[PDB]
Amino acid sequence: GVPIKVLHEAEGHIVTCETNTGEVYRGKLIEAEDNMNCQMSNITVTYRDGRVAQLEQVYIRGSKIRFLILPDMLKNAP
Amino acid sequence: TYQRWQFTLPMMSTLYRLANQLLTDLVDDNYFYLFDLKAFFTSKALNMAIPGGPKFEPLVRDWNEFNDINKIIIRQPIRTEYKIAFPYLYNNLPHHVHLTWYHTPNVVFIKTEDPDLPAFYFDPLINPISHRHSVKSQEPLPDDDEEFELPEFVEPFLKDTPLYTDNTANGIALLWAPRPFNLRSGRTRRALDIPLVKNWYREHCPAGQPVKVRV
Amino acid sequence: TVYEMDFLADLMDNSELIRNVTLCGHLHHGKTCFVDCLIEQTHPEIRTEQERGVGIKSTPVTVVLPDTKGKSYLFNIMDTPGHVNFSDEVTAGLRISDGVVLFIDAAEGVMLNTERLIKHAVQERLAVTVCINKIDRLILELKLPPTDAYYKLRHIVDEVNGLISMYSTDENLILSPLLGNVCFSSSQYSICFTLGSFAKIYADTFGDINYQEFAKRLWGDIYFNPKTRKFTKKAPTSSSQRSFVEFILEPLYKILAQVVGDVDTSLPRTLDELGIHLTKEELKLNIRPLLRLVCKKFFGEFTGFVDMCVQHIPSPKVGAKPKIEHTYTGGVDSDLGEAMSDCDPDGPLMCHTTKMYSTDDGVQFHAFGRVLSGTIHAGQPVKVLGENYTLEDEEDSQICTVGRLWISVARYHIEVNRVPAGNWVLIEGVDQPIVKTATITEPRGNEEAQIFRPLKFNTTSVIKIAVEPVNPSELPKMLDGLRKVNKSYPSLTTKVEESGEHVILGTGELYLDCVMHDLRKMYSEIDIKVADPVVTFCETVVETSSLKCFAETPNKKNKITMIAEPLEKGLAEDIENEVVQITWNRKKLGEFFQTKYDWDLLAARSIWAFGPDATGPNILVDDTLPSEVDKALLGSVKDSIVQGFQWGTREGPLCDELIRNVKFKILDAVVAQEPLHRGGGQIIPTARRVVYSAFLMATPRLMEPYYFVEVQAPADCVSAVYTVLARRRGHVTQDAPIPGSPLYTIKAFIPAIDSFGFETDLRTHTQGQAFSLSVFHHWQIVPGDPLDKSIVIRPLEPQPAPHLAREFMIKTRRRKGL
Amino acid sequence: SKMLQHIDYRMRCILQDGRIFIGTFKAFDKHMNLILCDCDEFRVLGLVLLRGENLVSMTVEGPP
Amino acid sequence: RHCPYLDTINRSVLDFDFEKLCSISLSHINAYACLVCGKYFQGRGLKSHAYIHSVQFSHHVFLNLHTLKFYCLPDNYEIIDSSLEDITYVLKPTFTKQQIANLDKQAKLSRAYDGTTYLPGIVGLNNIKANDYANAVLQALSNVPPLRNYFLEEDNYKNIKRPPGDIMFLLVQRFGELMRKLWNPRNFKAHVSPHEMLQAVVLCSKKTFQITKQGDGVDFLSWFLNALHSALGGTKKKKKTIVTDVFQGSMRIFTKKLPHPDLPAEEKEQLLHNDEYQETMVESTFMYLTLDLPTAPLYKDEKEQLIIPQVPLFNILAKFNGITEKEYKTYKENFLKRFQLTKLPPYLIFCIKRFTKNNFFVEKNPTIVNFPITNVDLREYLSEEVQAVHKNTTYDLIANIVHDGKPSEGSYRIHVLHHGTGKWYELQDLQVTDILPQMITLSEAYIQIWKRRDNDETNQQGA
Amino acid sequence: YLTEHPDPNNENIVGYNNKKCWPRDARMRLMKHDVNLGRAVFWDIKNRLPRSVTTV
Ligand SMILES: Nc1nc2c(ncn2[C@@H]2O[C@H](COP(=O)(O)OP(=O)(O)OP(=O)(O)O)[C@@H](O)[C@H]2O)c(=O)[nH]1
Ligand SMILES: [Mg+2]
Repeated sequence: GVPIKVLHEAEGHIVTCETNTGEVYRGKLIEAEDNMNCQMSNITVTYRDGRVAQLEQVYIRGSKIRFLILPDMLKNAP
Repeated sequence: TYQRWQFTLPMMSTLYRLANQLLTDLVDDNYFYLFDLKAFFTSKALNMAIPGGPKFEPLVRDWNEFNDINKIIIRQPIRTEYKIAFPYLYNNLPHHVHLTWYHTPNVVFIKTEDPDLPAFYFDPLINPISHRHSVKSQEPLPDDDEEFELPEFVEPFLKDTPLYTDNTANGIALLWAPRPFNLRSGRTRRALDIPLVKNWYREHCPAGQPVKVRV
Repeated sequence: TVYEMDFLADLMDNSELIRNVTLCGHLHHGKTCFVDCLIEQTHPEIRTEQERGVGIKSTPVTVVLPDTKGKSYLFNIMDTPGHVNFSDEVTAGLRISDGVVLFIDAAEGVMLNTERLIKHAVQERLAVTVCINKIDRLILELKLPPTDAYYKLRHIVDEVNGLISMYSTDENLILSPLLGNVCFSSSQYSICFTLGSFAKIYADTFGDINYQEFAKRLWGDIYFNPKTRKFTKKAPTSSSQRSFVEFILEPLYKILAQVVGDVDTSLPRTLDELGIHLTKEELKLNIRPLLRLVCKKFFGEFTGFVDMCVQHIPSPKVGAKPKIEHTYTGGVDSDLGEAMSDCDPDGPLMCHTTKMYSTDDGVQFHAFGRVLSGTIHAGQPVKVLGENYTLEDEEDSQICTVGRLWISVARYHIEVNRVPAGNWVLIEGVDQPIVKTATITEPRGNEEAQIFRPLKFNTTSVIKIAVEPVNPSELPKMLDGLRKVNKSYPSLTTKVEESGEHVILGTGELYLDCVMHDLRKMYSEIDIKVADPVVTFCETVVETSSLKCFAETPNKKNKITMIAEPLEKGLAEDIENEVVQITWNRKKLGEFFQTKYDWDLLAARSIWAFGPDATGPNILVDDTLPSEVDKALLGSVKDSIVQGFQWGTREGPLCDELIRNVKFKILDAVVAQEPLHRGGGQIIPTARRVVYSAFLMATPRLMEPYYFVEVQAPADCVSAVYTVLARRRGHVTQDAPIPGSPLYTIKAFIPAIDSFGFETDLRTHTQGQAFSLSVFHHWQIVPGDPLDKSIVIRPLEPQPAPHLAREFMIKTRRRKGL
Repeated sequence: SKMLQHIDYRMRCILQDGRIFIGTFKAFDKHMNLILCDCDEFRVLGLVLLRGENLVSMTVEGPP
Repeated sequence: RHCPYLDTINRSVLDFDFEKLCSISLSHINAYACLVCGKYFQGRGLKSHAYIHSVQFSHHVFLNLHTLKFYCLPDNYEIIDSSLEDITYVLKPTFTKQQIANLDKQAKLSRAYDGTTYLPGIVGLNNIKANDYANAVLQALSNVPPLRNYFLEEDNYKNIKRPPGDIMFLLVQRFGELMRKLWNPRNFKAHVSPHEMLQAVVLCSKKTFQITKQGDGVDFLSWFLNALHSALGGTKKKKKTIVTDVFQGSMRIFTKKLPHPDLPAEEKEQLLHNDEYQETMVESTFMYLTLDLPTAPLYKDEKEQLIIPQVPLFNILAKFNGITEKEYKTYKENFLKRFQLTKLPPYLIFCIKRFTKNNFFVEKNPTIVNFPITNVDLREYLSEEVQAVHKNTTYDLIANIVHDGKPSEGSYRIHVLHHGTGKWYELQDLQVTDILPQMITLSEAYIQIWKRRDNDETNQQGA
Repeated sequence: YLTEHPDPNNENIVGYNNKKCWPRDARMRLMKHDVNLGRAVFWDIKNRLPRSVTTV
C-alpha cells in the first residue's frame, strides 16, 4: 500500500514529519516499522516557539504523526 | 481434425520407453561437440574433410616467410580439427563464417534402473561431502533455546504434499526426451519429412564396417 | 520511456540507493541467464556470442528493482564471461564496480575460475557476496535427499569462506547463510531466495511472526521442535532434520516433486495450500515451463539478490576510500584524493575509462566508465589522459568535446543529458583519444589529477600469433584493424618486430580465435594470413659464470666487471608480487630480504634495482670495496648502469626475449674521474653489453611457459585423459573425486607449446565428456641448452626432449633476431 | 467498489481540526489513509500522506 | 645555438610524404622522425622504439610528426628554439598573403637541396605509374587561385588542442598539406609522393575512394570535388572558404561554398515544342562540362588520322557553339532543344568524351580536338581566348590534361599555364618541360581548365 | 634507389617476378633486403636508358 511501500521506501531519503502537537521533523528516515513508528537521523525539529532543535537521531511514534512529506520522484504508484 | 495433442505424462512415458530402442543414449548436447553445421559450412569453405563427415565439391577455387621451417617451433602439429574449429586463426581467407564453439555448464542427467523408493537418498557417484573444517560452521541466528518461542499454527507449506509422487520419475524423464515427447501438448505433424533415422544418421564412428557406410 | 527516465534520474541523483554490482562465476554457472531473467522482470517490454553460447565480452546492465522493503534501488550490473581466457573483461568490470557477486554452480562445486575470481576480489578490496545458481540440479538431476542437499550446500559455503580467509590476513568477513551474504538461487526456474527472503515469504503466508529472528536461527545446526514451538539447539535423539531442511529444502522438494512428478493427480490441491491461482491454459504447459511459472508465483520477483546487494554493498559513498588508494597514483593526501572520497558533483569531478564498447558501423566505439566525482554534461569539452601521461607530460594528452551520454540497459542505449558521479556511463566522442584504459578530466581546467593505475592482469599473455595481410598493399587497413582490437580487448597486446612481422599476444586459443574472427568480420575487410601459434619464452641462467667479462665504453673512460647468477628459489616470485618491492626503505627492504632468505646485510645494502619492470624478476647489486671509497660518482654511474641493465633484461641475449630470475652483480666499477658527458652517454650502451657478456659467461638458461589445467571427467575416461597428457609432455598433479557430485577432477600441468589443440583432443577422445580449461601459471626451464652447436636440427621432424632448447632457440632467432 | 471510481481524481479531504486538503487522490487503504498528489493546504504540501484516524470528510472538489 | 647534435642532422634523408607510422611497430600513435636517418619511430618514453633507437643507433635529434616540436634525447627534453624552421617547413609549409603575390615570381625558379631548379607549384610527382590521374587532379585544384590560396594560408584547421572555430577532419587536413607541399618554394627534393594520400583515400572509409575499372582524371576530379564539399562545409569551414562565387552551378546546392561555386556551372537545357506548348527548362549544376566528340569510327582499323580522320579534328571548335542550343540542335531525344550555358563560372572545366567504357577495352574517340587557340593580337600568343559567339564571356586556357597510350596502363600528363613568365608547363612523372602553347592541341586533350577573364572586366575594372 | 622510389607500404615485391617452374624450396625467397636490392638494381639500369630510344 501507499503507507507501507512509500513508508519503508523512504528509508535513507530525506522526508518531513509533522507531529500532532505541531512539531515538524525533517530528515532522513532510517527505517519505517509496520506500526508506522519511524526513526530519523540528523533530523531538525522546530518547536512552536520557533526553537530549532537539531537531533542526531529521533524516533517518532506512529500515532503521533499527523502527516508526512514523501520525496518528489519515486514510484510506489503512478 | 486431429491436430494439437495434449498428453497425459503416463501415456507419454510409456510410449517413450517403447520407443526407447529407437531413442538415442545421451540427454546432453555435448556429445555433438563436433557435430556442427557451422563446422560443415567452414569445412566446405576451407576445403577440409572432417574424419568421418561428408565430403563436398570445392566451393570455388610458393615460398613465403611464415612457412619457413627453421623458425617454426613444433610441440603439437596443427590437426585439421583445429583448422575447422578456429578457421580465422587456423585457416586463411575465411568468408561468411559463423562462430562454432558452444561452452556451457556440464549436462548431467540422472536416471534410475530400479524404482526403489521414489527419490534417491544418495547419488550413484556417491561423492562424499564430508564437510571438514572447524566447529562445523557455528551459527549465531535467532536466540535458540531462549526467546525463540516460535509461532502457533505455522508450518512448512510443502509439508502436506509428498516430496515424490508415483509419476515424479516419469515427469522428470520427459524433460529429456526427443523433441515430440518433451511437450505435453505438441503440434501435430505430417509424415512428409520421412523418418526418425537422424539419430542413426548422427553416428560418429561405428567401426566394423566397409566404406559403404561411410559414403 | 520518459517516466522511467525521470525515475532513473532521481535514483542516480541520490547516489546511496545505487550500488555498482559485478558478478563473476566459473564458465556456465548462469550469470548471463540470471541477468536476462532480471531484465525481463524489470522491462516486460521484450523487443558471435549467441551462436557460440559462451559469453566472449562483458556487458553492463542498469536496472531498478524494488526490494522487500519496497524502496526503489539503482543497480549497475556488469556481467563477466565465465571463461578463463576472457577473464580480462571480468577484471575490468571488477575495477569499475564497488562490489562483486560470486556465482557458483551447486552440482559443480568449487571451480578453477571461482577461486581466481575470489582471489582477485580479495586483492582488489571489494566486498564479496555469493549466489549459488543451479540449486535445482541436486533435486532434479542428482536426486539427492534433502538432508544430503543441505550437507552439500554447507560444504560449498565453507570452502568459499576458507578461500577468503586464506587470501586476507584479517577476517573482516566470512560468507554464511545467517549473514545473508550468500543467496540460494536457481536462475532457470526463477527462484532466488535467502534465509531472510524465505522467512519473509513465510511471514507473509502466515500470521505476522518476526522474520529476522526466525531467519537467524533458521539455517545451520538448528533443530525446531514442533512441541517446543520456538527454534532451539538440537536436543532430539529421534532426529528431525535441521531446521533449514525442515523449513526450506523440504517444501522446495515437495513443490518440485509435485509439479514434475504428478501435475494432474494432486498438483492442483498443493497449489491451493500454496494459494497460487492457475489458468487451465497454464496447467497445460510442458513441465519445465509450468514448473518455472509455479516457482515464479511462489517465490516473488527475484528478491534475495537485491536484498544482498543493498545490504552488503558499500555503494558510491564508501566507494573511493577503499578504491582510490589502489586506483589513484597520488593515493590521496592534499586535494584530489580527498575530493574523490566525498563523491559529490563538485570541482574536479572525474572519470575512469576501463572499457571500450565497439560499434558495428564504425571503428570508433563508445567508452564505458565509472564517473568518480562531480558530474558530466553533454557537449562539454573534456581532457583525456593516457595511461602513459603522468604529472607534466602534456604531449600524450588530448582533449575533445563529449558528443553524447548513454545509460546502458542490456544492449539498449538510453540517451541522457547528464550523469552524476558513481554511475556507469557510455561516452560518445572519446574513442579516438583513448587507448585501452583511460582517465577523463576537467578540460582546460587547472585541476591536475594523477591517472588511475592501469589494469593489472591476473594472467600473463603468452601465446604469440603472427599476422600479415595476404595482399601487401592492404597493410595500412590491417594496421587500422589492429588498433581497433587493441581498444576492444583489455590484455590484447600487439607489437611490431625488427623483422616487421606484426604480432598479436593473447591468453589462449579461444581468446585468440575470437579476436581474429572479430577483426576479420568487423574491423578490417582485408583477408588475413596467420602463422601457427607460438609461445614466448623467458630467459634464465642455470649457473654463475666463472669469468666475468669487463667492457670499456666507446671512449675508454670506464670499465665494468659484472657477474650473474640465478636468484633464490623464493625471490623472483616475491619480487614481482611486490612483497620485497623497491618502494620500501633501504633499511626496511634490506632487512626484510635478509630475514626471509638469509640475505647478507651488506648485500642488502648493495641492492639497486629490480630491472625490467618496477616489479621485475631481475636484481641489480653493487658489491665492491672501491665503490664505498668514492660513492658520490658511483651513485650516478649506478643509476645509468641500472637503466642499461633494465634495457638488457627485457630484450634478451639469445631470442631477444625477457630475462627471468637472474641476479646481476657488479664487482669492479671503472669510471674516469670528472667523466662528464663521456660517462653519461657511453656507459648505457656499455652496460647493455656488460649484462649480455656476464649472461654469456654465467651458464645457459632454458625456459618455457606452463599452463595449469583443470579437467572435469567421468571415471571411465580418466585413463584417456592421462594418456593425452602423457602424449603431450604434461604430467599430472592431482586426481580426486568431486564431493557431492559424480565426476573426477584432474589437475595437471602442460607445456604451453604442447598445449595447442589440447582441449580439442581431450574432448574428442572422451566423446565430449571431459572438459578442459587452461590458464598460464608457471615458468619452467626447458630441457635443451640455449647453445648447442653439436646439435643437428632436422627441418620438419619434431626433436627429442634432450635438445628442444636448441630447436626453440634457433627457430625463434630465425623468425626475427637473426 | 466505490474506491475504484475515485482513483486518479482530485478530491477534498477534511480533517478533525478543520483543515481541508485538496489534492489528487492516488492510493488508499482499508484504514482510509489517503495519499494525495499536489496537495494544497488551506502552504503547498505537494506529495503527502494523511492518516485516516484524524480524517473527517472526503468530497470531490473537481473533475479528475 | 649549437645544440651540438644539430650538426648530426641529415636534411637530405628527410621525406615527410610517407605514411606516418613507426617502422618497427606500425602504429600511427606518437610517431617521431629521426632527423639523422629519416626513419619513423614511435616514441618519447624509455621502452619506446624512438628512445631505444636514439641509443642503439646513436641518433639523438627527433621531430614529433603530429605536434610541431623537436626533441633531443637521451634526456628527453624539447628543443625550445628551433633553427629546424627549415625542417618543420618541409613537414608543414606555411605562408602569409605577401608570399603568394610576392616576387611576381609567378613561379620563380627554386632550388632543392640537390640544387635542381624548379618552378614552385609546377612540380611533378613520384609513381605516376600508379597515381598519375590523382596527380593531374591535385595539380588542377592547387592551380585554381581561390581554392589554392584558401588552403595555403588557412593554418587554423586541424591541430590537437585547437579552439572551437577550426576543425575539419583528417581528409581535409591531408589534402591541405598536399596543396601546401606542391607550392613549397623550399622543397628538399623537387618532387613529391602523394601515394600515402591516395592509399588513405581508399583505405580510410570516410572516403570510400572506391572507384576502379575506370579511375580517370574526370572521375577522381568529381570524387575529390564532392568530398571536399561534404568535408569542409557550411559553418564547419567548408563552404564559406570553399567559395560559392567562384563558379556556381547555379541550379542547386551551394555547398562548400567553394566547390559548388568554384567548380559548378549551370546548363539550362530548354526543351521546346512548337504550337503554344511551352516545354520545359532544366537548370543543372555541373562541376565539369562533358563535351561529346563526333562519331569516331572506333571498330575501324586505320592508318588512322590523315588516312582516316585527323585534320578536321575540329568537329569540335566551340563544338556545340551553344552545345545543343545555338545552330546545330540535332537533339535526337525529343521535339525541340537548345542547351544554354546560363551560368558561367570563374573557372570552367571541359572534359572531352574520349570514351564509352560500356564496351570492351576501348577504341577511343581519337578525333583531334583543335583549340590551341593562337589569337590575342600581340598574337602567336597562343591566345586560347574563347569568347561566347552569341553573348560574350571571354576565357583563357590554363590547364589541359593529356591522355597518353602506354602499352601497360594508360597515362595522364598535365599541362598548366603560368601567367607571369607566360610559359606552359607540362609535368610528366617527376619530369617537367616547357610547351609551345600553339602546339598543345597536338596531344590528346582530356581536361581543360578555362579561367574567366571579362569577368576580369568586372575585375579588370574591379582590379 | 630508396630515395628515388620510396614507398611506406614497401609493396615492391608484390609485382616482383620469379620462376613458378621450380618447387617452392628452389624458387627465390622473398626478403625486403633482397627485394629492395632487386628493385634498386632494375631501377638503376632503367634510368640509364632514354625513353625516346628504348625502355625496359
Ligand atoms: N540447472 C540449471 N541450469 C541453468 C539455470 N540457468 C541457466 N542454466 C544453464 O547454465 C548454462 C549457462 O547459463 P548462462 O547464463 O547462459 O551462462 P552465462 O554465465 O550467461 O555465460 P558464461 O558467463 O559464458 O557462462 C546454460 O546451459 C543454461 O541452460 C538454472 O537455473 N538451473
Ligand atoms: Mg554470459
